[PDB]
Amino acid sequence: LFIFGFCWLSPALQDLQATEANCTVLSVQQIGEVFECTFTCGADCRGTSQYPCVQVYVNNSESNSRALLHSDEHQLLTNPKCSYIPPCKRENQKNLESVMNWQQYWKDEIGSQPFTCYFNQHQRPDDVLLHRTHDEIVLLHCFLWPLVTFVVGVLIVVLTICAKSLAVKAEAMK
Amino acid sequence: KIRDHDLLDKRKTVTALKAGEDKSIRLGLFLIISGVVSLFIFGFCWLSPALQDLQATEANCTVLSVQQIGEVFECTFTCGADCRGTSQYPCVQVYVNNSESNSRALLHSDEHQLLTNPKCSYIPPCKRENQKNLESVMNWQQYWKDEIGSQPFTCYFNQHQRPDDVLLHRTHDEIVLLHCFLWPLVTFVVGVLIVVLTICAKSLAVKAEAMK
Amino acid sequence: MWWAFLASSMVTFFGGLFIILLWRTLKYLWTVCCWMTSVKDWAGVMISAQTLTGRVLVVLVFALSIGALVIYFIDSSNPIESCQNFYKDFTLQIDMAFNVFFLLYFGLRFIAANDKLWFWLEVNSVVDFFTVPPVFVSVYLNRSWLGLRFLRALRLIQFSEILQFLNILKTSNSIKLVNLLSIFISTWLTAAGFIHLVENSGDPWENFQNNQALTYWECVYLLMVTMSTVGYGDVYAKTTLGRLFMVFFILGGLAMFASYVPEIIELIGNRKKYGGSYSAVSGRKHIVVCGHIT
Amino acid sequence: FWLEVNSVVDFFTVPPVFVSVYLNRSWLGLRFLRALRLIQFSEILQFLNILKTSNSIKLVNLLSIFISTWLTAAGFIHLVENSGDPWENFQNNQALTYWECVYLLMVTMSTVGYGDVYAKTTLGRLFMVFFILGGLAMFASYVPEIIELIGNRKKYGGSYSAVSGRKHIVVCGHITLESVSNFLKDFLHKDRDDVNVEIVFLHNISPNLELEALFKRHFTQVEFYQGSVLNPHDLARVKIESADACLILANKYCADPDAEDASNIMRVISIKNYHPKIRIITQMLQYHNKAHLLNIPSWNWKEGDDAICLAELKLGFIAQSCLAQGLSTMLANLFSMRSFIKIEEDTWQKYYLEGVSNEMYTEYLSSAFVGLSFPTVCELCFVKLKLLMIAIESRILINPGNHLKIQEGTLGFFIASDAKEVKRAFFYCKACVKKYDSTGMFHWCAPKEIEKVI
Ligand SMILES: CC(C)CCC[C@@H](C)[C@H]1CC[C@H]2[C@@H]3CC=C4C[C@@H](O)CC[C@]4(C)[C@H]3CC[C@]12C
Ligand SMILES: CC(C)CCC[C@@H](C)[C@H]1CC[C@H]2[C@@H]3CC=C4C[C@@H](O)CC[C@]4(C)[C@H]3CC[C@]12C
Ligand SMILES: [K+]
Ligand SMILES: [K+]
Repeated sequence: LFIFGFCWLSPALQDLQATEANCTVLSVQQIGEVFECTFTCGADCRGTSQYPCVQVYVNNSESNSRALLHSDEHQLLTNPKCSYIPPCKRENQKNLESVMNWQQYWKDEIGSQPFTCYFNQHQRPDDVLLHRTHDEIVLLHCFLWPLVTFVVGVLIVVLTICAKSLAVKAEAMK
Repeated sequence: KIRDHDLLDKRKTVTALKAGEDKSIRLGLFLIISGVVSLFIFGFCWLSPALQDLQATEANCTVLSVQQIGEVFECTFTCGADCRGTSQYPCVQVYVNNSESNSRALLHSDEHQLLTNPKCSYIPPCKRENQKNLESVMNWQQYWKDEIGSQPFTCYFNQHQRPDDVLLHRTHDEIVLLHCFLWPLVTFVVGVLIVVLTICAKSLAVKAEAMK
Repeated sequence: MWWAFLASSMVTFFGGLFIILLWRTLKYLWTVCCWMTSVKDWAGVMISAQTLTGRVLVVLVFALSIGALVIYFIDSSNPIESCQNFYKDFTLQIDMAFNVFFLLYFGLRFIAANDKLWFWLEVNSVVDFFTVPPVFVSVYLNRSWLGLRFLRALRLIQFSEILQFLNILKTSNSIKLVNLLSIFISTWLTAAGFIHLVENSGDPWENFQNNQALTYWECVYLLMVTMSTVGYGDVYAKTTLGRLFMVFFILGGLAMFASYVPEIIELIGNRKKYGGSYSAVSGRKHIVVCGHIT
Repeated sequence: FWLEVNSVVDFFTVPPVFVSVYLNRSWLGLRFLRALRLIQFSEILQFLNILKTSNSIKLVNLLSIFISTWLTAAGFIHLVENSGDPWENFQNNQALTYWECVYLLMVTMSTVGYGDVYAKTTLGRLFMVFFILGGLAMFASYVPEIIELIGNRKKYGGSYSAVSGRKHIVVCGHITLESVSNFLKDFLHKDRDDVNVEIVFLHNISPNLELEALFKRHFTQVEFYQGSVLNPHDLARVKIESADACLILANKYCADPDAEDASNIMRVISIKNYHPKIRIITQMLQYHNKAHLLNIPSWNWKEGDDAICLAELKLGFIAQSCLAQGLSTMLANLFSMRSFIKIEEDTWQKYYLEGVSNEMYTEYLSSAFVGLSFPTVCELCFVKLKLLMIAIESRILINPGNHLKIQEGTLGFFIASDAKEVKRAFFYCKACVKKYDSTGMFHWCAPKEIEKVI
């Protein structure tokens, strides 16, 4: 518990600190710059292909400021200038279509239907997230398995001292 | 069984000073030595880089030309937490004719900016969109483009190193003369004072005890 | 200068030393120019040691020292944001609640130990001067200065006494092992604090541009992999001050182990001294054989 | 002289400096060999008399050799590693500074070796393989100095600063964790005055196991020294010219009692030779040997010098008890300093622990008693004051008859509770055929023959 405390709480505070809002699309664009991505072949191919950068801007419902949308903080950290990254594939065509297909889902729903999104002014006013980075494994596993380990330990000590103290009292009953 | 055991009786005063006299003298010597050693370290540690700024001269140069180079240099922009993402900026070159060397040289904000790009006379604070970098170069370029050659101005230079680069600012503030010759010296002075003061009290104590 | 955080500790230490020196000088020289000290002192040894009366203050001092350490591990885990953090919640307040208690406990001991010069130069006195003053500066700016708060680890040396008051460490041989073991983990955690402090905040000569982004747990690891003589070099000190300290800690570490290598008298020679209790199993009976046995 | 190392170290620095002025440029060649002559640091600390100790100068030599060789070898690595190899036309430079060479060589010979900085030049590697072999051969050579550092640095004792305005005694002869114990418990007793004179001890063989703990238990008033009482040199450092007395102790558990007390006489001779006027208190195992002390011309018992004969008192107390039992335990309680103790119980020892509190003292009696008979004075001492009087000096007169009258300036001997009470006796003023030996002291008869008495 002492280890899993300051080991888990330090990153978990950063997701926990991020707020929630109900933002709306502001614009959608093609940037031109063809970013490199790595595609695997099932066994150790370090080969690469490329994808077109799309930017989807939202106006945030609480901050009322222009910000780019990002799937998750992983996607944000790996490319802060593009609002999506496709699953990278061999031919340029498959990457292009995998961006177009995601772009279409925003291009037919510009500004209609405001939607739930995540944000953190403490870190940055101009990036917005569609999802949280940590699932509920922290509250469910950090406060559980070391606690269960401690509880089983306490029970085995108490139970054994019960049997130890009772044994002499039972032997004296004759 | 074990009677009243013993009795609680004790009357002592460490004489007057013994362990306190030894510790305070030792501490004074430690402060003396660590003062001298800290000056000895901060000497050739600080003087080696400080001589390079000190050796650089001053002059009153004038603009010779201003240009756009075309090459879009990469820069890193942070997002407030660990973004290693990059954007790009257009290179501007501002030439000056130096008032003493009468030679064509590029201007540079500080030696940091010079070392990070020796072909461009400014680096913008790097930002996300290409537009913000471009405007942040234009805005600095404008301030020279409206003041070409008029109003000669103070600038820094070093022929020993290079005839063709000129600096708008010094690389070291006056922390060296103000902190190198100060804190180890103060440390030594406090050490000397504590030794002298303690030896005064030590020598006086026996002379006061003999007065009866 | 550094907002005078360090100066508050350094001035209150040397100022008290000069006060005692001047007072002890003039209290003699005025002869040449022409009470609570026990009734509270006794509480400062009877409520805390010897007769074990009331509740061991040493036990609270020990627990709060560890509490301050845990707060230092938490504060040093954060990336030193400074402008805004959750410290407005308990983190800072609870440290202040331990520091007031330490100030009062220092207040009790100041009147007790007769010659105040020798008391001022006690290591547990020095360890309080290097933590209490900068905490009361910290409330002005509302920001946690990570300075010499790791010196709280320098007082878990007192772990033997509390195990000796609970009568767990009753054996005269085994308390030496707990002293030697406590000195090693205390010096290891302390020296890792100095490396963190000096290596994370870069050198003056480079205008502090010379930072290496290191965490306290990597300093605990680095110092362990170094003094074991393994030295992988996947993490190591880059700052010119950090290297200077590392050359001191390699010499100091090997001098320390050469000093304590002669304790085989405790560990191999005397830990093997079995026999001194004989639990009496009731309901059985026994004989005693003695005299000459081979 | 040409092949002296300090000559070689001058040839490798002076000539190139006079070349350097022609080109006006500083050749960084063998100027680091100046570090090879700070070996002479011991001599100057030995001329300032700071390093006076014969053991400690070895430590300063060994320490100086290490920092001198470390700074020198780092100079060679700097020189060879910074200026690249000939084979690559000197293109093979690694940009290294002297302080990184001092660091590299330290991280290397400690066997840590991070490898964040290391030698790239093929000459530099060659030198590093030499310095690793040389370093470990050097440490294997000097690993046998534990004789200096562990064995002899612990040889404490050889000065004894003399604190003026106090006075002290010197205890010597035979000292052990039991022999000093019965002495120290009574000498440092709480029920005497602030007579803080105990500050010294002196015998050749070093203290052992809990004797050092017993000294540390009385850290302020013991101050032991190693040194032998037969050397006038050792006596001089112990400041025995200033001492108030010299207490000599002897082991009653000896294998030959008539050898020890004879040996112990010349301890008295050695002391009296160095200084004649000092008080000697000593203990003798046999009786006959007590005569020898009178031969020493500067032994005068009228000034206080005396010999406690163990056989004489031991058999004396026993002999006395054959007239009245318990008189041995009576007298043996009058000399040990002892507190009064309260017992609430009615056990026998409640009354006994009142009795044991009684020590014996002496004091000049008041002028108000002069011209009275002894019994008249002794009544007044016990009825008016609360002191019992045993004897008066008339040369040690015990329980004098009524026909004896007290004169001025006589001592009385008293058995009373605490030294502070006896002063009442001084301040008191109104208020309200051959049959014997040659001296007749003992019975005598003509010598028998042993066959007549078996
Ligand atoms: C002999 C040794 C201690 C020399 C002094 C080294 C340490 C104690 C001093 C010297 C320079 C100081 C640092 C210089 C400035 C900064 C930057 C600031 O944002 C955090 C504190 C920090 C990092 C200081 C902490 C204390 C410091 C590191
Ligand atoms: C057995 C060993 C000593 C072989 C000789 C190595 C040393 C002593 C010799 C051999 C080659 C020499 C170097 C070759 C040329 C240069 C370049 C010059 O700009 C500085 C001196 C320097 C760097 C020389 C210094 C001395 C030198 C390094
Ligand atoms: K190694
Ligand atoms: K290694």
